Amino acid sequence: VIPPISCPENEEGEFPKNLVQIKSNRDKETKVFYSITGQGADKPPVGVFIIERETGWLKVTQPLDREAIAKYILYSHAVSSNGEAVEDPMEIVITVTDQNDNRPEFTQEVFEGSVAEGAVPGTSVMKVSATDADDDVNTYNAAIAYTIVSQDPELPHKNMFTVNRDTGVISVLTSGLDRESYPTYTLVVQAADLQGEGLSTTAKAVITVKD
Ligand SMILES: [Ca+2]
Ligand SMILES: [Ca+2]
Ligand SMILES: [Ca+2]
Repeated sequence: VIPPISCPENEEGEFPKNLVQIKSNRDKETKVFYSITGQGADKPPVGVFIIERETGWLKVTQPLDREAIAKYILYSHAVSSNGEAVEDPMEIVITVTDQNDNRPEFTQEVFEGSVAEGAVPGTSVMKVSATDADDDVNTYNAAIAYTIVSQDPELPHKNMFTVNRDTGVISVLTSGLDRESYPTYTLVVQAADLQGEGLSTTAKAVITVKD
């Protein structure tokens, strides 16, 4: 039974690239011919994986996209030159491993929040949310750090609010909210993957100051 096969997505270089060479010990008696079935082989996405029919080299023909298909299940077939299957179809599983090629994206372009002017600092005001298509499970490619890029107006302070790096909850950072003077704030919030270090997106948090 065939070992787990793994192919990083977004691969460059010359294609196709060998993945694994499948064999039949059922093939010294007979010349075996290999083929594969499954999505990625004969079924959409067709042609992503091929197998050299005389050698049993399974190859990937193009760069993969983990966010499109992370796991391929293919079946190899070993057929005699005489036209008889010499073995049961062998399942072949190809895991596509993640690259950090999706930038975080906010679920909204503009989040709306409201805070009472007298809200004590540390008061949660609102939440911004971002998603990342990359591999939350096995990488930090989907690990999103939220930040506030800017606040307008910068009054009374540059930093009326703060955002929880992890949760995107925005809180009153300081006192001084004054609905009469500054009815509203526009925060530009950033979501960066790799835990803030990676790829970035921005969104607006419009925060209305209430009585
Ligand atoms: Ca991708
Ligand atoms: Ca990816
Ligand atoms: Ca990412």
